[PDB]
Amino acid sequence: GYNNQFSGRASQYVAPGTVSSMFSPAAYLTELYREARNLHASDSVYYLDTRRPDLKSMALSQQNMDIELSTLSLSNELLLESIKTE
Amino acid sequence: ENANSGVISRQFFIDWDKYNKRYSTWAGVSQLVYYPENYIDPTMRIGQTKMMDALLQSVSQSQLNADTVEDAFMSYLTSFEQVANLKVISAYHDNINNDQGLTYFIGLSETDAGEYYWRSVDHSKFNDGKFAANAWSEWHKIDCPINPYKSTIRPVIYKSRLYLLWLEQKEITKQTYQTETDYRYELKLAHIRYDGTWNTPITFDVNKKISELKLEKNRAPGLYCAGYQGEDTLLVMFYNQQDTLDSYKNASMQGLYIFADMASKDMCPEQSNVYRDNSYQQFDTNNVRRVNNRYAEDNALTLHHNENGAQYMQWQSYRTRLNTLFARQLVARATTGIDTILSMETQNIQEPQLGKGFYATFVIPPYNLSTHGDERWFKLYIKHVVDNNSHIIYSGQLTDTNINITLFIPLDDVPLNQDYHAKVYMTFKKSPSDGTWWGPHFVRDDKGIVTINPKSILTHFESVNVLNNISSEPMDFSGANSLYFWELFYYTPMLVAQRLLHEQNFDEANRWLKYVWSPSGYIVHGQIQNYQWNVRPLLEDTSWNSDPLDSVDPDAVAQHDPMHYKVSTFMRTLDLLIARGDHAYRQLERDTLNEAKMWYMQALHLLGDKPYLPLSTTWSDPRLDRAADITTQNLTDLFLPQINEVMMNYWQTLAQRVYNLRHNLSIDGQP
Amino acid sequence: ENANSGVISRQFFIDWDKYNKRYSTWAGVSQLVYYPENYIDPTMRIGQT
Amino acid sequence: NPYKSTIRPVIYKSRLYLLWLEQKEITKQTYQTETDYRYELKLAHIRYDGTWNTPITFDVNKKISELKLEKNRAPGLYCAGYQGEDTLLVMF
Amino acid sequence: AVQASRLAGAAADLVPNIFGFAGGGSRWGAIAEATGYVMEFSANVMNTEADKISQSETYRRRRQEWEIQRNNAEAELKQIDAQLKSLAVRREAAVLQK
Amino acid sequence: AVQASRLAGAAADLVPNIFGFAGGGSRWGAIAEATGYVMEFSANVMNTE
Repeated sequence: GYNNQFSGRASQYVAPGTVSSMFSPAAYLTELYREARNLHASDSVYYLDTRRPDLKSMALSQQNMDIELSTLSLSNELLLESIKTE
Repeated sequence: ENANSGVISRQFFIDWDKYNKRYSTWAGVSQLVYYPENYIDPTMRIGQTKMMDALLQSVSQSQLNADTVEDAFMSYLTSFEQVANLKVISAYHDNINNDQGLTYFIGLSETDAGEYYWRSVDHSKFNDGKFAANAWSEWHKIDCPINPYKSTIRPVIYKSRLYLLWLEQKEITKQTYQTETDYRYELKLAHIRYDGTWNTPITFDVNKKISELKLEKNRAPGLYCAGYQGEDTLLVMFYNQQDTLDSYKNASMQGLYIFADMASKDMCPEQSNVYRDNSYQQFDTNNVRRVNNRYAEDNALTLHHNENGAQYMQWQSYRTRLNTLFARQLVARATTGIDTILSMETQNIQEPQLGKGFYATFVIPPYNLSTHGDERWFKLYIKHVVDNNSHIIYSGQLTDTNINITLFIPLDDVPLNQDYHAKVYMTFKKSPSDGTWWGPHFVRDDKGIVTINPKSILTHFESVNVLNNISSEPMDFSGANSLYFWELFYYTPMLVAQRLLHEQNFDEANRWLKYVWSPSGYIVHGQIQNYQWNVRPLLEDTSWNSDPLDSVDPDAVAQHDPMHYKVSTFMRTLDLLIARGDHAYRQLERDTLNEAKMWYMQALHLLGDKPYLPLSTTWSDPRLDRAADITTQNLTDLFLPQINEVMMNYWQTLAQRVYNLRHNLSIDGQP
Repeated sequence: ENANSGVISRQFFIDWDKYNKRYSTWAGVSQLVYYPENYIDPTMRIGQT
Repeated sequence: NPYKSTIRPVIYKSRLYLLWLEQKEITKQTYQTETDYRYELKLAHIRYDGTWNTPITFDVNKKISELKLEKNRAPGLYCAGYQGEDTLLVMF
Repeated sequence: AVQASRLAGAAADLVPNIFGFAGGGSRWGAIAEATGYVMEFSANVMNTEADKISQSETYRRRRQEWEIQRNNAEAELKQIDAQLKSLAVRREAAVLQK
Repeated sequence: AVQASRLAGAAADLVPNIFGFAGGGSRWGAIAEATGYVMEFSANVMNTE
């Protein structure tokens, strides 16, 4: 069959579209963030960690990939928590 | 305001605009690197040979029949044979030092008004004693007219552009009233243009300079061509032929200067003496033809034409085949047609050996950490009693199994030691240092039989055997002609099968695709054959490399690891079976739907058991802050590889199609 | 697991994939051998001069 | 363009080859002007597509001049392919 | 075949053809003429070949347009039968009105 | 390529080719013939394009 001829390149595959796969959009977020987190010095006001602190604590989960919430609620949640924090 | 200029210079942001800015492009690039078989299309390929481009457009039409495709293949084979029989004349080495640079070859086809082809090879890509297959370039036809005297043509590189000098000779008459004859000689220079056409040859009068050379009758003057470092001048020198370099030390060097505008000047004798005493090692004696370097102010590369017909280049222990006598042996196989050309016993046609030497088989001991160490690398080194440095001849990783390695071991022309003629020794992480007797020493007698010196110690070889009865080796799918051999044995059947699929000539497509691989097996002379795949490099490469090639071309990466080509053929067999089932299913009568079912069931057991994939695993929903550091330890460190989405799709469509055949729907699922 | 290699070498299983696997192809081959006049088309012929 | 229809096929390495003798006419000075001939054996072979390769000239003037031919007589040309060794035997 | 023929004639032409007190007569340009003839013939053969391919693609596009037409005719045929079914009812209701 | 080929043949043709008591033999028209061949070929290539 296929498996006993062409298995062996990897010890554990995963399903198409799951979060844990290296082509998932989570993997693209992580890979992009690794390079992006350094474009400015820490002290600059344009530093990403300063500009969007919650993004750095974002969980990578199937939950955050599947649930299609409204964006405007997320913009309200972000401005609101910044105001209550300040 | 100001991004960190160091961070922007990273490769990730140079590739930004092309691949990484859009998620879909990034995913496509990453799968095209990791899963080449999805994006391999036999119709178009980078680096396609000109005769395969003749083939594709010749076979591209609405109606394909057995005779049409057979004739298209016989015309392809004619082109291939013509480009394989040609022999090299001369070469030039582009760089002052032999380690780097390029080497340009000139080759003549066996025809009366000869056609001349130029080929280039790369020394940088050469390593571990074997030229990489991609280093070699395909032959290119030379368009300008060439009519040299005694095949006195010599390429040269000037200002990084290719130039050709060849000496033409013509015959003219003298009055003495008795009538008499004599010759005149015209050196001609041409060069290539950016579009690969050739500029018109410019004549240079050399009659004085040749007449100063008291040539023997029907002897070609020694012509030396070299491009000067720094000054943009072509050095062209004429020298009298001599049997030894020791004689060139005082040869009366004729020559002339040639400048970028193709003006010329003569040499002063004083300049010629200097250019001589520097370059004389490069002069081709009557016995052997040397390769020129760029001029300078550890033997040269060399071309030997062996008596058995092997042409081989030499510059160290290293020897390399240039031409292949495959096409001259193929005619017997071709007399019985296509089914015999492609067969496995064509691919084992023998190549004559190159140079003087012997064959030896080395059996590599198993992995054994106490005699091995942690690093699994090992290197085979040769040494010759010239007592130069050693040279690497093979490099590999120690397996737990043995490895059987059969090597051609060069032997020098002259036995500069009486007790042994070569030393081979085995080096590895645990014991990288060599020992005086700690490898097989080989010696040859007068009758030419090679034997292992009993004084030598074989303890860390599992076995060494000398195959004294063997004077040939298998056709080489990694040598110079590797591109043409992959062009014929594998690409051509797959291209033909692909074209026949679109024309719905399934019966002819099945046999054409069956040439490369057949699950039923192969029968020869009335006996069933053990092998399953008809192509030797697919049969021999049985598992992927420890790492792939990182390259955004699917075909070079599949060429580096031909286990991928096996999947591409498998997937084209499934494409054929599904299309045949759909075609039968299009007729809704009772009998035909049972043919549709047996076609789908046939592809079903080939695919086999659909893999089960545990829905949740070790992956733990980490913080993005953590995944960034886990991945940046210098993504597979934390993200797992997915199963090929196309192979998954074959199981989805086959199961749904059989579901309709079982439930009496149609193919669009309507009752 | 293992078919008899002698039986597979028979001509009937060499012709399998081309003619004998489908009943319609087998019937067509057998009539084309036994009744040539049906399949003789003057327009095209093998070995045409 | 053979002399006196001196053409003879031969098989070599299972491929078809043709030998034919061409003859040409050339002039000699003796200041009286005189004539004599020269002979050029030519070999061609077929390709896989049924086209014919270009004929390759072989100089036979010595070998024919050793044969004291009668005037306007075609030399006996014998062509045969050797078993084992891949050589064309060409004999006059 | 034409490439081999022109190369053979070119090579056979460079030998001299007049003898005695006058010599030579070999046309020096024959190799360049043969390369010109074969390279200008090449353009014509590529035009013929490209025209064979373009004719083939034409016949294929025409056949696909006959699928669009045949499917349109079949759909119109299929809807007429249902029109007849509706009229068969409408007639049953008119008999019932009687 | 054809333009270079025809110019090269024309230039190589003007040298004399018979010698001894008879001289010359160089066809004087070769340059005009080459300009004619390349300029009539040009029309065909523009039609193809």
